[PDB]
Amino acid sequence: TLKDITRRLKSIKNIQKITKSMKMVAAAKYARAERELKPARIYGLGSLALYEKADIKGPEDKKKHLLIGVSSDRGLCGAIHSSIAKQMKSEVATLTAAGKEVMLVGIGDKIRGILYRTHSDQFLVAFKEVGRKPPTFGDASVIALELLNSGYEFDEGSIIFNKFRSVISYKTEEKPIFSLNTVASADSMSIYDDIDADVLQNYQEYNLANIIYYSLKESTTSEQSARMTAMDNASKNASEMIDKLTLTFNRTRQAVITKELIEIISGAAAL
Amino acid sequence: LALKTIDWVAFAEIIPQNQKAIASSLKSWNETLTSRLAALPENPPAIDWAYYKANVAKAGLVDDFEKKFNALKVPVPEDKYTAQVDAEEKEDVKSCAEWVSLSKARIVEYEKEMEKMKNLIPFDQMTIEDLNEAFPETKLDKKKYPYWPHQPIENL
Amino acid sequence: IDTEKSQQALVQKRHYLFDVQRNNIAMALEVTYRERLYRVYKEVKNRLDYHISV
Amino acid sequence: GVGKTVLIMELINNVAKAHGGYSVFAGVGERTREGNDLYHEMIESGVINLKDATSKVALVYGQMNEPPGARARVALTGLTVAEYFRDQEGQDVLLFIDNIFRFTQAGSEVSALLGRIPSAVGYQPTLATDMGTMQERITTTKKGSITSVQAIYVPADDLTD
Amino acid sequence: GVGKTVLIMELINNVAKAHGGYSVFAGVGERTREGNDLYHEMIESGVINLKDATSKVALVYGQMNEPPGARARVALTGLTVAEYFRDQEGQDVLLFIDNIFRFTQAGSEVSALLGRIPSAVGYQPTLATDMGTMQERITTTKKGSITSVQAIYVPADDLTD
Amino acid sequence: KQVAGTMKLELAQYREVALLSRGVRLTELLKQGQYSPMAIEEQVAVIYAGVRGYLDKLEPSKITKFENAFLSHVVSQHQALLGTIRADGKISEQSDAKLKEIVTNFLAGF
Amino acid sequence: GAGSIREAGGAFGKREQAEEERYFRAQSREQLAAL
Ligand SMILES: Nc1ncnc2c1ncn2[C@@H]1O[C@H](COP(=O)(O)OP(=O)(O)O)[C@@H](O)[C@H]1O
Ligand SMILES: Nc1ncnc2c1ncn2[C@@H]1O[C@H](COP(=O)(O)OP(=O)(O)O)[C@@H](O)[C@H]1O
Ligand SMILES: [Mg+2]
Ligand SMILES: [Mg+2]
Repeated sequence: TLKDITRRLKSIKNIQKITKSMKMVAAAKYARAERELKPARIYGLGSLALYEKADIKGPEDKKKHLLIGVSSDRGLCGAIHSSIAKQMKSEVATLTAAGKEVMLVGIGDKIRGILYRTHSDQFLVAFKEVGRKPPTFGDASVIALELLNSGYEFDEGSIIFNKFRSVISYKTEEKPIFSLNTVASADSMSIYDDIDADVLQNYQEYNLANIIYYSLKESTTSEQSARMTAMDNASKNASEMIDKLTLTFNRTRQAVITKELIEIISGAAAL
Repeated sequence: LALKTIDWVAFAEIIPQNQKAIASSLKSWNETLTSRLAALPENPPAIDWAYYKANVAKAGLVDDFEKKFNALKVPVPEDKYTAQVDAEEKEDVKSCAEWVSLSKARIVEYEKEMEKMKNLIPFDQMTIEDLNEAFPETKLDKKKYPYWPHQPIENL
Repeated sequence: IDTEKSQQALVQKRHYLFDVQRNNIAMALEVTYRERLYRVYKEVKNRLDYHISV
Repeated sequence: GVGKTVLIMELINNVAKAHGGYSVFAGVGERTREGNDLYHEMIESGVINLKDATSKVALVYGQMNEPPGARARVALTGLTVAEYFRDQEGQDVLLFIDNIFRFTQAGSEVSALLGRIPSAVGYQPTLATDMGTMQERITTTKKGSITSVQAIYVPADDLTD
Repeated sequence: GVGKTVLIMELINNVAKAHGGYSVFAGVGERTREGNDLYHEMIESGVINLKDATSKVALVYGQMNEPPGARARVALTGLTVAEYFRDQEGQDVLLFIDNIFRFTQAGSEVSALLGRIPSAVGYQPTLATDMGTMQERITTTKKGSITSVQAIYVPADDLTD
Repeated sequence: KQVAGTMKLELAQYREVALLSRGVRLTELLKQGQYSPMAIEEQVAVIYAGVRGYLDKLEPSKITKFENAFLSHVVSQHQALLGTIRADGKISEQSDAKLKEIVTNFLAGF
Repeated sequence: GAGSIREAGGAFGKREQAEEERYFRAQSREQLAAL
């Protein structure tokens, strides 16, 4: 029917316009995210230089684990939240199969929404309003407080984020999070002078905040790139459907004109 | 056809874990047989021979059919299974009443003990031997620890 | 004490298993009887009806 | 099924009871059950008075079972009653026509039989001038007022028909 | 070119060889080389025997090189063969008609020359009653069975044709 | 009318967001077999059981079979309530409570 | 062609209506408890 085809044409044209505008907006936000990712990367990677020079190795036999997953509250990205959820589920499986008591944290509503139906006994806290405004160090500080002011004395942790490689490529990375007992009991830390348990506690708290900040600043850039490419693809597909439906519409309008002519001609020929 | 109406959760509370499937199957067959007794009447409609006396022009075949049918002994099946479940019910009632008398013994002992605890002398007229009689877990293991303080020092 | 009294209540409820079994035996025998009567009726009427139809 | 009949009955209720000027209702090619319902609603609500003849609504009905000629002229009959009330008395009149599309439709149903080449969408060639000669009489003049409420059926929700 | 002939040949292979009764293939307005293929394939597979009376299929062909009268009546000829096998023999018959649409189309081609006012899409006004008269004979009665497989062409892929 | 005004309102509200579990319950309750026209009393009993909450404790998949069982029970030991609904045409608060407790017991046993 | 996505009643108009109804029923529950 001509009216159905016209309805569908108008609908898909609106969809194409909206996805094009969203691609432009994601490009504008990704520019700023990739600009802010340089000093944030220097900061967050200098925060980890100690554990790479002292070669902290974590415990092999400890019991409790804390698994953080970094995502946002916004969709239309692609395989961002799904990658985080797949890694989190795989790691929870591989840890619980080793007897380790695992507790989950989800930064961003999408990861909690994905994992809350199957992994909800193994859950500690989640965080909301991640993605609208760019992440700040205040966000990492708040997450680190509510991870510290929670009473869950973990033995080891991991944080699963989307490390940004390029405009097209991001890779789901995982970083370790050590406890006071892991960095205090290490034999490679005997060369660090003027150290007691209190300074190590303060240092581990600050480094938790730092690794959360670094993960947020990588994930925001990865997600803005993914959303830009996803909206680009959506606009491409909408244009394809628009072309096919325009062909169908022209066909149908020609057929309708011919049918009306034939009706008029057959009415006139019967007189 | 006098049936015993049955509660269907009480039937569930009394089923051990090695015959839950059997209880479910008995329940399903109970419902199936109720439905099937509902979907067929009690007595077949004995058709009058009228439509077969005055509308069959054949030599007595309808008549000999009706004679052979009026005097047919259709086999009524016998129970052969209710007597043994009655015997099993008798045996089970015996075992259950025995266990219940045991439980009443335990209950009278518990009631004696609760009277004993309720009639304790107040704790400020109480010696330490009286406490070791009331709550025997508060007694010093003077065999495992023969020397003072008769307990681990950390316990203090 | 409460637990023991509850155990006694369940023991008192025990008899429904044998009620169920007896119900099923009686109902199966009745279903079989009525199906047999319907079979004999249907065969007799069916042959008489073949005669009347030819 | 969008609410033309319910809305026109609500307008009847409100205005034609807030009015004292000899309303007129013309049922053109619509359901007979609805006509009976409206008749009994008006008898019940005192607008039509079976005894003590002080009613204030005239009814004209040509319904779906009527041939195309009756459904094409019943609107003109109701129009004529309203025209008398407006001109021959000066009164201010209400005219409720449900449904006026049927008028046009009725014409189409005889067009080919009157020897006329069809127009677009199967309508008579004279659709516009017929609608104009019927509609230009439903009007307020200096002689009197005619407030006209017409229900107009839209086939297949087109509005470009 | 969606696979009507492939499907009907698959059904001939899967059902007609494993069939106990007789079979009739009515080629109606189709490719003549397809009829030649079917003939020679049935000879190879022994379903048609050129030397004795053990043949199990009767073929009736009026193909797309035929004028519209032959294309309109060849389906009726095949029906007559199958109807004889169903009634006077009491057999269970298999009747394959490829393509039955041609029947209707053939009627269309003559409908103008017979002097009739065209119906929708230029078809004869008698399309439905002609189709019914033809199709009601393609049936199972309580005198014999006919299982019928009819390939139906859809013009321009329009199922609302 | 009593049961169906509420059922229509809730089905509309479910179509608006397709609460949601009650809506799915009512949808799977509107399904029906072929050549099985139910009596108006049994229809009222089923829509009551579905609109009062007695079906949200069950998963959407099993709803159908429950209905069958339910009907069976109601047409086996509760011909009095069905005859009451049939004669009076409406449900009374007494018969409301009667069918309430019947369906509560059956759901407990189901 | 404003509002043509919802007007076409496709898979995108149904999800638009679902989104509006979800959001505004949440907001109505939030606004009724604070009244
Ligand atoms: N104002 C209204 N309020 C509630 N429901 C209405 C209203 N108007 C119409 N409806 C519903 O839509 C149906 C159609 O009524 P109707 O006035 O006959 O529409 P139409 O005349 O345009 O075909 C009504 O039966 C009613 O169910
Ligand atoms: N079952 C099939 N498997 C593979 N290809 C098929 C099948 N059916 C049809 N085709 C393809 O579609 C083509 C048309 O086959 P055909 O049945 O003669 O078309 P028509 O619908 O006009 O009868 C075939 O040549 C073949 O390429
Ligand atoms: Mg109307
Ligand atoms: Mg072909």
